[PDB]
Amino acid sequence: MREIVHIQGGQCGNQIGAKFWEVISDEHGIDPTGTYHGDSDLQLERINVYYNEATGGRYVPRAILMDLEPGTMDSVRAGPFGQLFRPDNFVFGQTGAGNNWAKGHYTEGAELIDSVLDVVRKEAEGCDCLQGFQITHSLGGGTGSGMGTLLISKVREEYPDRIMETFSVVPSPKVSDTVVEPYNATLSVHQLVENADECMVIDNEALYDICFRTLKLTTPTYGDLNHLVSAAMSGVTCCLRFPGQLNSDLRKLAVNLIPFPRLHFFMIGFAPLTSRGSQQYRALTVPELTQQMFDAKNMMCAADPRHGRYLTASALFRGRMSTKEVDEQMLNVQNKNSSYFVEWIPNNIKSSICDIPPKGLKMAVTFVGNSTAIQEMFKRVAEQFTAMFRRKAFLHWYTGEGMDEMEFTEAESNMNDLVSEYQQYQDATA
Amino acid sequence: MREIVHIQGGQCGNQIGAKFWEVISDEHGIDPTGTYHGDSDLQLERINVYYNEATGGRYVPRAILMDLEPGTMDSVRAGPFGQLFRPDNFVFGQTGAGNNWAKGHYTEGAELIDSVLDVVRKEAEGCDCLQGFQITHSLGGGTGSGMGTLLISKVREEYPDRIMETFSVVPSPKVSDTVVEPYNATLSVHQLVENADECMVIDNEALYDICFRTLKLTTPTYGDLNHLVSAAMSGVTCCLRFPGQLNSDLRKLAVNLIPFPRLHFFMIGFAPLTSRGSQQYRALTVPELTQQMFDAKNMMCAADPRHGRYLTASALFRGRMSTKEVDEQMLNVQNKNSSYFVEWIPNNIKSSICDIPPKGLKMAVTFVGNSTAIQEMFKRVAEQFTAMFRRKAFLHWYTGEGMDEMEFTEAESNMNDLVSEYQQYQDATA
Amino acid sequence: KRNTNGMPFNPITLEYEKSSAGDSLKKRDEMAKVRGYVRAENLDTRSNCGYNILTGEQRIGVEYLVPNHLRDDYKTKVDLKNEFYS
Amino acid sequence: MREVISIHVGQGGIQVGNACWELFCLEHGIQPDGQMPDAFNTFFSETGAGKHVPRAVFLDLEPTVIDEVRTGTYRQLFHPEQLISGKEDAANNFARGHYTIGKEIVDLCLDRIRKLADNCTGLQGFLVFNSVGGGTGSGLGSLLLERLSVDYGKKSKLGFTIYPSPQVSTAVVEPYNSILSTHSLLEHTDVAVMLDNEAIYDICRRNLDIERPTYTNLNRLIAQVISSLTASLRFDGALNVDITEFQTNLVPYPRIHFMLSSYAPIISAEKAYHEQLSVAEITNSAFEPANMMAKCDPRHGKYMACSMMYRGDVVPKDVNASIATIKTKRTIQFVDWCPTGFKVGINYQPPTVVPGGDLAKVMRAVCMISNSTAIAEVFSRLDHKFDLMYAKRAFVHWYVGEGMEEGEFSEAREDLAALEKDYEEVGIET
Amino acid sequence: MREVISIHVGQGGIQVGNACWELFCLEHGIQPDGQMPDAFNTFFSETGAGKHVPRAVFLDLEPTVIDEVRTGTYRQLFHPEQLISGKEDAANNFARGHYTIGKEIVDLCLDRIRKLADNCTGLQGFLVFNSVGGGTGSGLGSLLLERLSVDYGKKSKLGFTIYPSPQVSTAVVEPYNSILSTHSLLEHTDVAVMLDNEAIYDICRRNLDIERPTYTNLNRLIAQVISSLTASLRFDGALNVDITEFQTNLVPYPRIHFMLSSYAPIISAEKAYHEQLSVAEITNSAFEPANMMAKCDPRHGKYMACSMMYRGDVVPKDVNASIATIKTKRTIQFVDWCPTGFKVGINYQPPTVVPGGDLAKVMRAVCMISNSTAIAEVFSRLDHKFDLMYAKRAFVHWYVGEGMEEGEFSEAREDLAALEKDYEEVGIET
Ligand SMILES: Nc1nc2c(ncn2[C@@H]2O[C@H](COP(=O)(O)OP(=O)(O)OP(=O)(O)O)[C@@H](O)[C@H]2O)c(=O)[nH]1
Ligand SMILES: Nc1nc2c(ncn2[C@@H]2O[C@H](COP(=O)(O)OP(=O)(O)OP(=O)(O)O)[C@@H](O)[C@H]2O)c(=O)[nH]1
Ligand SMILES: Nc1nc2c(ncn2[C@@H]2O[C@H](COP(=O)(O)OP(=O)(O)O)[C@@H](O)[C@H]2O)c(=O)[nH]1
Ligand SMILES: Nc1nc2c(ncn2[C@@H]2O[C@H](COP(=O)(O)OP(=O)(O)O)[C@@H](O)[C@H]2O)c(=O)[nH]1
Ligand SMILES: [Mg+2]
Ligand SMILES: [Mg+2]
Repeated sequence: MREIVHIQGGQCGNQIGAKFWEVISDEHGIDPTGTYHGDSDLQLERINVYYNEATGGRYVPRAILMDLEPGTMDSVRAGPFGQLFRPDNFVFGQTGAGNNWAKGHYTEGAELIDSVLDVVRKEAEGCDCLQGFQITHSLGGGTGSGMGTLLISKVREEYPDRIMETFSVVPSPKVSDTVVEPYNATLSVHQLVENADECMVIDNEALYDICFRTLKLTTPTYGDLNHLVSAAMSGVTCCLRFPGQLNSDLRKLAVNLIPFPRLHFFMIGFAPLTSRGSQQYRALTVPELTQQMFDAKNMMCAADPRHGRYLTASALFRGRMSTKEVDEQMLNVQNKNSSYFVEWIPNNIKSSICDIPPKGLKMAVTFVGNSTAIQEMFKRVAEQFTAMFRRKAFLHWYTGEGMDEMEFTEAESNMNDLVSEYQQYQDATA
Repeated sequence: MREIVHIQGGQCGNQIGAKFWEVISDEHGIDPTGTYHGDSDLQLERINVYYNEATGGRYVPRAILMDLEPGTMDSVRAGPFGQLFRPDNFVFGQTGAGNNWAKGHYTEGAELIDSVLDVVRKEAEGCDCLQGFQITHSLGGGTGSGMGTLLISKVREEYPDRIMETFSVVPSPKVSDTVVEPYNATLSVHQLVENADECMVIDNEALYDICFRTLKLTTPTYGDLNHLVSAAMSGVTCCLRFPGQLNSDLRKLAVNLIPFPRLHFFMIGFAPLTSRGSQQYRALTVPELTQQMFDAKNMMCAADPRHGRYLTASALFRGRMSTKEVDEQMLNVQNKNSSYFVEWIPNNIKSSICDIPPKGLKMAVTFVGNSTAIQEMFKRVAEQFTAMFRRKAFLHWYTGEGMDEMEFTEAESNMNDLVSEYQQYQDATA
Repeated sequence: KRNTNGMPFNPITLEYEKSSAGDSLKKRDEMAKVRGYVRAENLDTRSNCGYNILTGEQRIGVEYLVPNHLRDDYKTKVDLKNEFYS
Repeated sequence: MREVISIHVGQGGIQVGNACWELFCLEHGIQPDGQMPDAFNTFFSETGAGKHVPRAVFLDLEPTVIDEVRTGTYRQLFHPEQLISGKEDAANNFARGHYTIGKEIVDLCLDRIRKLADNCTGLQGFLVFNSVGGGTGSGLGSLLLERLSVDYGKKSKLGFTIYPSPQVSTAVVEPYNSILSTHSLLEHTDVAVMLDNEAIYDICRRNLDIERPTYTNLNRLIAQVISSLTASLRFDGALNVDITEFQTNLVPYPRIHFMLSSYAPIISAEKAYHEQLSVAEITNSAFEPANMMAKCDPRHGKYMACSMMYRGDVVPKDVNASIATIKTKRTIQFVDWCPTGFKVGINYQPPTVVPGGDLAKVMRAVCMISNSTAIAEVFSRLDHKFDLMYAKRAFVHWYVGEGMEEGEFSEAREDLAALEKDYEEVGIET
Repeated sequence: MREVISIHVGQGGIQVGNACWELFCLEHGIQPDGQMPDAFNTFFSETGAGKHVPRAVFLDLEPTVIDEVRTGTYRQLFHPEQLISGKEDAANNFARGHYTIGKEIVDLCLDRIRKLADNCTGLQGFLVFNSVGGGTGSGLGSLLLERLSVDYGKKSKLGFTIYPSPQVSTAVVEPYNSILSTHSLLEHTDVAVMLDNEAIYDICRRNLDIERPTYTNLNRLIAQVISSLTASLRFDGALNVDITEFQTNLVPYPRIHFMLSSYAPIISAEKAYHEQLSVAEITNSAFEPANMMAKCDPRHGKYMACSMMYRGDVVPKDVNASIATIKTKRTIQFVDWCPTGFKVGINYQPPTVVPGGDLAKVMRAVCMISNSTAIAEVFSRLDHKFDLMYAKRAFVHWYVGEGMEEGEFSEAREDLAALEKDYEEVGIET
C-alpha cells in the first residue's frame, strides 16, 4: 500500500538510479536475478512499495527509464543489477538534444513523450493506493532538464492530488562541465517551482568536498557520489517500508516542512560518515549523530547554512534508540543555536524514529532542512545567466527551434522574484 | 473430435505449411519419422485434431498440398519433417500459371481442381466430427490466389454449415516482388469476402519490421517470418487441443468477433517476443504480456491500429495463471484507451486461458482484433489498381483467356463498397 | 534451406537446438558474456574507493554473479587488460 | 521435369552459343567430353549410361564455324547431326536467307526441333540467338520464328538479338535487314533483349580495364547474363521466377516487348576484394546509365517495369531497403500508371567463374531486365539511316533479284512508324 | 545505432585519411584485410559475414594518390567504387575545381553519399578533410558542402581544414583560393578547426625531438586528435559528449565557429616513463601557447569557450582541481560575458599506439578544442597577402578564363572584412 513509482531521465538521473536500485535491492536481499535470499521476515512485508510481482516468483522494479539517446541505457543494462529493469520500460530516441533545452522540450521531447507517458499511465493506474512519484534528473543537461520538467507538468495535470518528489542536481560554478549550463538551469527552475511538491538540490562540488574532507579517500569517482546520493534517497522512505515508533510518510513531511506553497527547496545530508581508518575509533551515540547532522560541511550543497536562518528542520533517525534522548538532543541543538532559527515559528524541528537500521550500520540519520541560505545558489546562477544573456551569446541555438527571448525574460524575472520572496521571510520579525 | 483438415496452395502457402507442421510436430513430440517420443500424457489425448493414425503406429498429417508447378513440393519433401506428408495428397500440374490470375482460375486451375477436390472430399467425409478447414495462400501470386479462392467457393458450396479459415498474405506496396500484384490481389479480395468465414491478413513488410525492431536480429530470412506466422497459427487452436479454464473453439471466436457477416478481416500478433541478449532481463508477467500485446508495432500488419477504433478484440492466454489478474488487466487496457474503442458495443474484449504453454515458454498470448484501421490496406491496393487499370496495362494477358474488363469493374466497385461500408461503422455513434 | 530460418533461434522461443550453429551461441555468448562483466566490473571500481564511503568496511567483489563453471575463463581475460593499463 | 531448347543461327549466334555452353558445362560439373567424372535436366538429357547431350541446335549456311566446332575440344559433346550446315552463304543478303537458300534447310531444322521436343515433358519455352545485321542470321531467324509460331502456338520464345551500334558498324547494308528482321519478329517473338556491341565495349573498357577486347570477352558477359536469367529453374531459391512469369510482369501491351539489360558487379580479381560488394552498392551500380548493356540512355525516358534477379547470399530485407532508396532518387522516375514496378527474384547459387576469363569470383550479383520508354531512340536512328539510302533506292537490286517484292520495304517502315507512335502514346501521363 | 561519415578530398585530405584509417582499424582490432581474427558501428558497417567496410569516401581529380591507395596493403579494405578518381587535375586553380571539372564528378560523389546514408539509421553528422591551399581540394570541398547543405539541411558537418602557414608556403597562389574557400565555408560549415603545418612542425621538433619530419608524422598527430574527439561515441565514459552537443557550447554566434586545437601529452618512449604524467601537468601543458596546433598566440586575445576531452583513468575531482588552477592564473583571461567557459568530457579508453610511430603508450591524455578571439590574426595576414597581388590583378587571368566572374574576388574580401569587424565587436567588454 501507499507505494510510489520511479521515473528517471537523462544520463545523470540514470546513473543515480543505477545505484539507488542496487542499494534498495541489497537492503531487501534481492539478488541481481530477482530472487529473494533475505534473512528477516520484515524484508518481505512491505516489498510492494518499490517492487512488482511476476510469475515465477521474481520481482521487478516499477521504474521508467527515458533518454533522448540510447547509449546510457544500453550501458546501464550491462552493469550489476541491470537485468531487474523490465525491457518494455526502456524508451529512447535516435537523435538526442545536445545539451540544448529547446530541443529537449519543444521539438524532440514533445513527440517522444507520448510513449513514455503511456507506460507511466499504465504503471500508475494499476497500483493499489498511489502515494506519489519521485523524479531524478540533472539541471545541467538539455534533454534531462527539458523532458523531465515537461513530464512533471504533464503528470501534475493528471494527478493534482498526489505528491511529487524531485531530486535535482543544479550546475555549480566551481566544477563546470558545460558552457550552456546557466541557460537550461534558469529555464528549468522557472517550470520546477510551479509543479513540484518537493525539490531536493544536490551539488557535485559539495559531494567532492565531503568525499575529500570527511571520508578522506584519495580518488573520488562518480560511484561514490552516486552511493552517497543513493543512501540519502533511501533514508527518506525507510519508515514507510519498516515499522517504527513514529511512522511518517512523505505527505507528513510535506505538511510539516513547507510553510508556504512556493518554499519547497530543501538541502539534505546523511550521517554518520567516517573514514575507513577511523571507523573503529568512533562510538555511535545520538549526540555523535546529531552533532554531525547539523554540521555545515555535511550538507549535500555548497550553500552555507550559518549564512541564514532555518525556517524548519526534519530528522529521520534509524535503529533502535530511546525517544527521550532524541527529544532532549533536538531541544539542545535548538537552544544553543537560537540565532540561526527563525523566531516567529516555535518548535520548528521534526523527528521520527525507525527501528530498522541500514545493513551494516547500527544507527543512521537523514536530515532535511528548509533554510533561507539556499538563496545564494539562485543568486549565482542568475548572475551567470545575466552575464551571458546581455550579449545574446549562444541564443541563436535556442531561438532557432521556436523559442524566443520573451520566455527568457519571464524566466529571469520569476527566478529573481523567487529569490526576493524567499529572503523576505528571513528579515521578518514578530 | 471437432478436428480440422489442412489445405495449402501456392509456393508461399507451401512454405508456410512446411514450418507450421514442424511446429505442431515439435509441440506434440512427433519425430520426423512419425514416431511419438513425447513426455507428457496430454501430448496424445487430442492428437486426432491434426494427425491421422495408420498401421505400424505412425502418424500422418491430414494435409493437402496443391500447386500448378511441381518444384515447390519436390523441394519441401527433402526438407525436415517432409516425410510425414502422404505422397498421395501431392497434386500438381505440368504448366504453371506465371502469376496470371486468369490462367490459375479459368483455364488451367479449372481442369486440375477435380483431382484435389476428390482427395479433399475423401478427407472430410471420413473424419469423426468436422470442425472446419483452414487455408494458407498468398494474394500476390497467380496460381495461389486463383485456385485457392475457387476452391474456397467449391468447398463452401458443399459444406455451408462448417467453418472456414484463411490466412492470406496481401501484397504490400513497400516490398513489391511482382508488378502484376494489384490485379490478382483485387480480383481475389472480391471472391474472398463472399465465402470465407474468417480471414487473417499477413504482410511481409510488417514481419520485416518486427524482426528488425523487436527481435533485433541482423539478417532476417523467410524462415523467421514463417516461424512467426507458424507460432501465430498454432496459438489460435491451442485450447482446442489442450485443457484450460475457459475452452473456446474457433466457432466461439467466430460468434464473438464478427458483428456483421461481411466484417471478418482480422489482423493478429504474437507475444512475447524478445531478443536473445535481452531474454534474461525481462520477467514474464501478465502486465508485461498485455502491454506488448496491444503495442502497435507488434501487429502482423503494417496497418496502424491507433488510426481507427477496435470493433472487438480477442486474446488467447497460454500457461497457468490467475484469471482475476487477466480480467482486471483487460479492463484496465480498455479504460485507459477508451478513445480507440467503439462506444456503442460495451465490453468488446474476449479472453481465454489455456493451461498448457508453448514448449520453452512459460506464458504466451495470441491476439486477434477486428479493427476499422484495416481500411488503409484496401485503399492503397485499390489506388494502385486504378492507377494501373486506367491505361489497360498488362490487361491483354488476362483478356486472352476468356476474362473481360467487366469483371474488373465489378471487382473494383465491390472492393470500394467494402472499404466504404467498413468505415461506415467507424463514424457511427449511439 | 528456404524453410529453415537464418539462425538457430526461432523467434517464438528465442532458443537453440544442439549442433554447431546452435553451439556458437551457446559459445559466443559465453565469450560475449564475459566481456560485459569487465567494463561494468570496471566502471564502478576505478571511481570507487573500494572501501564504503561512510562505513569504511572492505568492499565485496562482483565475482558472484557469473557462474563458476566459466569462472576460470573470465579469470585470464580480466588480466589481459589489467596489464595493458597496468 | 522442366526443359528449355536454345536455337543458335548465324556466326554471331554460334559464337555466343559456344560461350554459353562452356559456362553451363562448367557450372554443372560436366567435362568437355560430356561425362561426369538433378539440376542438369533443364539444359541436358540423360542417355541412359554416361554422357549428357545438350538441348541445343546449331544452324548456319556457311560451313567454317561449324567445322571449327566439330574439331575443337567439344567435338564429343554435341550430337553429330544437330549441327546443321549449308554450302552457300547468304552474304549479308536478307532476301537470300528468307526466300532462296534458307527454305531448303529450314525443313531439317524443324525435324530436329520436333525430335528434341518429343523428348521433353515439361517444355518451358525456346531460346534463340542471332546477330541481326547479317543475311543468314536475320533471315533464318525470321523463318524459324514464323514456322514455330504456327507449329507450336502458345509456347514462349525468347530472342537475344544483337542490334548494330549507333555509329560503329561492320557492314554497310545492315540497316536494311535489321529493319526487315525487326518487322518479322515484332509480331512473332514474346521477348526481345537488346545487345549492341558498343555498350559492352565501353563496359569492358571502364570496368574490366581491357583496352583490346575481342568477341570472346563480349560473349562471356552475355553467357553470364543468360546463366543469371535461367538460374532460377535449376537451383533452390527463396523467391523463384519462371520464364512463363514474364509477360504478366514486364509486358504491359502485346506490341511492347523490347527491353534492355544490365549486370553488376563487373570487376577483376586485382581490385575486387578491396571493397565489400554490399547489395546496396551493386544494386546502385546496376541502375547506372553507363552500365546499360545496350547503348541507350534511360534518363531520356520513363520506366515501365523492372525485373531484376539476385543470386548468392542476399537477404530479402536488404533488397527491400535498396528498392526503397532507388524509389527515393529524383533522377529515376517511373510511369504514372505504374505504382510498383519491381519484380524481385532471389537465388542461393553464386555465379560460377570460368578459368582464364575476365570476371572474378564473388558471392553476390544482380541482373536486371528493365522495360523503359527510352528505347525508341534506337528505332528512330535506325529509321533515319534506312531512309537515307532508301530515298535513292540504293542496294535494292541485290534484294529484288532474290525474289523479294518492291513493296516489302515500305511496310516495314510503316510498322516502325507505328511502333514509334505507340511508344510515344504509352509514355504520356493521364 | 550512431554513425558518422568522413569525406576526404584532395591530396592532403587523402593522405590524412590514410593516417586516420590505420589508427581506427588498429584501435578496433580489425586487420588490414578487413577481417577480425559492438563499438565498430560508428565508423564501420557489417557485411553479414566477415569483413567490415569503412564509412568513408575518397575524392581526387589527380589519379596518382588513389592508385597508390588501391595497390597498398589496404587494397582489400575499401569498397572498389567509392574511391572516385578523375583524369585531369585542377592544378591549384580554384575556378577549375568549382566550375569546370568538379561539376562532372560531383554527381557521382553525391550518389555515393546517398548510398552510404541510406544504410545508416542514427547518422550523427559528416566529417570532411581538405587542404585549403589547393585547387581541387578547396573547390570540391566548397561544392560538396554547398550541395550537402541543401540536400540534407540541418545535419552537422565538421571541417578539418589546413590553412597555410604565416610565412612558410609551398605554392605562390594559395592566398587567393584560401580566401575564396573561406568565403564558401563561412556560411556553410558548422565547425572549422585550424591545422596549419608550421605549428605542428614546431611541436614535433620541440617535443618529439625529430629534426627531419615528413608529412606522415603530422598526419599521425591529426589522426590522434580525431580519435580523441570521436572516442566518446564508441566507448563507455563517466561524462559523455556528442557531436550535436557542440554548437550549444562552443559557438556563441552563428558566424563565429573557427577554433584552434591542442593536444597533450606529446612525448617519446625514451623519456616518457621518467615522469608521472599527472593530470594537472598535462592540462597545464595543453594550455601552453607553444603547444597550440595552429600558429596563433592565445595571449593576444580573450577566450570565449573551452571544450576539452580527457581519456584514460582520470578522476573528475582531479579535473576540477586543475580547472580551478587555470582560472587562477593571471596570464589567461576569459571574456567578460562568459563566467564559466569549460566543458569537460571524461572517457575510460586510453589512447592507442601505432607500431613504428612516434608517440609512446600512456594512460592519460587531454585534447582541447578552444574558441578564442585571437584567431583574427591569421585572417588579417591572409588578407594582407591577398591585397598585395590583387592590387595589380596578378594571376587573375588564370581564374577569369575558367568561367569565374571578375567581381567574385571582391565579395570574399568584403566578407573577410565583415568577419574581422565581427571578431572585434564581440571581444569588447560591456
Ligand atoms: N556480339 C557479337 N556480335 C557479333 C559477333 N560476330 C558477329 N557479330 C555481329 O554480327 C553482324 C553481322 O552478322 P554475322 O553474325 O557476323 O553474320 P551472319 O549473321 O552469319 O550473316 P552472314 O553474313 O550472311 O553470314 C555484325 O555486324 C556484328 O556486329 C560476335 O562474336 N559477338
Ligand atoms: N598537413 C598536411 N598538409 C598537406 C599535405 N599535403 C599537402 N598539404 C598542403 O596542401 C596544400 C596544397 O594542396 P594539396 O593538398 O597539396 O593539393 P590539392 O588539395 O589536391 O589541390 P591540387 O593542387 O589541385 O591537386 C599545400 O600548401 C600543403 O601545405 C599533407 O600531407 N599534410
Ligand atoms: N553524480 C553523478 N553526476 C554525474 C554523472 N555523470 C554526469 N554527471 C553530472 O551531470 C552533468 C552533465 O549532465 P548531462 O549528462 O549532460 O545530462 P543529460 O543532458 O540529460 O544527458 C555534469 O555536470 C556532471 O556533473 C554520474 O555518474 N554521477
Ligand atoms: N513468408 C514467406 N513469404 C514468401 C516466401 N516465398 C515467397 N513469399 C511471398 O510470396 C510472394 C510471391 O508469391 P508466389 O510465389 O508467386 O505465389 P504463387 O504464384 O502461388 O507461387 C512474394 O511477394 C513473397 O513475399 C516464404 O518462403 N515465406
Ligand atoms: Mg556468316
Ligand atoms: Mg593534387
